[PDB]
Amino acid sequence: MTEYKLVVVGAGGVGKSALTIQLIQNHFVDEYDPTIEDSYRKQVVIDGETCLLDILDTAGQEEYSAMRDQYMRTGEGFLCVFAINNTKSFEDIHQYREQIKRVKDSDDVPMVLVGNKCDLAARTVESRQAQDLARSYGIPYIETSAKTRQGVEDAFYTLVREIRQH
Amino acid sequence: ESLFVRINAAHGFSLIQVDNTKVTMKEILLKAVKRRKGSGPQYRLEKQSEPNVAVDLDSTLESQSAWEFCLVRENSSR
Ligand SMILES: Nc1nc2c(ncn2[C@@H]2O[C@H](COP(=O)(O)OP(=O)(O)NP(=O)(O)O)[C@@H](O)[C@H]2O)c(=O)[nH]1
Ligand SMILES: [Mg+2]
Repeated sequence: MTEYKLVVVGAGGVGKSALTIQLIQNHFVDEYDPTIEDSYRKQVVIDGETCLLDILDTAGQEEYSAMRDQYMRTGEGFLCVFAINNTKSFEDIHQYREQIKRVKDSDDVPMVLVGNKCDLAARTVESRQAQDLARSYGIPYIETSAKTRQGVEDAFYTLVREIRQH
Repeated sequence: ESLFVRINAAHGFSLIQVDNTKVTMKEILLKAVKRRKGSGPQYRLEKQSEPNVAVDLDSTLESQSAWEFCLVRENSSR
């Protein structure tokens, strides 16, 4: 069947792994074990049509930044994740988009801006600011919580819908 | 970058950080299972270049002269 290579990118600690595991395994990872790189494959039904998700969970740690080139070339859609209580992680979004451009010659790739940890009361990134960033990129903005599952399917399934509608 | 080992599993791969090559293969297996499968089915590790043979989990990573392994359910094959 059809396989979609989705890649989860963003600064360290924003919840990329927790988002991935909550999607794949319906389980919240409470521990913070920094990622080098991991992939997870799962069959899912999206809008009544079955497909295989191949999710690449990537490093936020800058010491593994060299790895970006390989996975940005073959990645078919990207979740660009920041945490709503981490303004620096929001500042960092643009770098990922720029690197996706240096290897794809455009940012003409399905992408979703993901504001994670929305279960937390303390927010330092304004919703309107994240909405405006996403608008400046022409991509959706989705608020998620890997802990409650809020928005998690929407974030990943939006990428598949965007690929299907190319 | 740290040293790390590539573990190929049924539904993807995991890169497992290691502090040095004196780590035991048992430690690497435990990390890979906990990340990929969570909390009982049993597993072995195999050298990438030697299918169907379980590595000695009490031996060190250095003794394997390998940096890629397959994680295989004991009732199955790679
Ligand atoms: N409250 C809350 N905590 C979260 C959420 N997502 C992740 N976390 C917590 O934040 C910490 C880091 O999560 P993790 O998924 O490891 O982040 P990461 O982006 O994969 N870090 P790295 O780039 O190093 O791999 C963990 O303790 C996790 O429980 C969320 O939506 N809500
Ligand atoms: Mg991670």
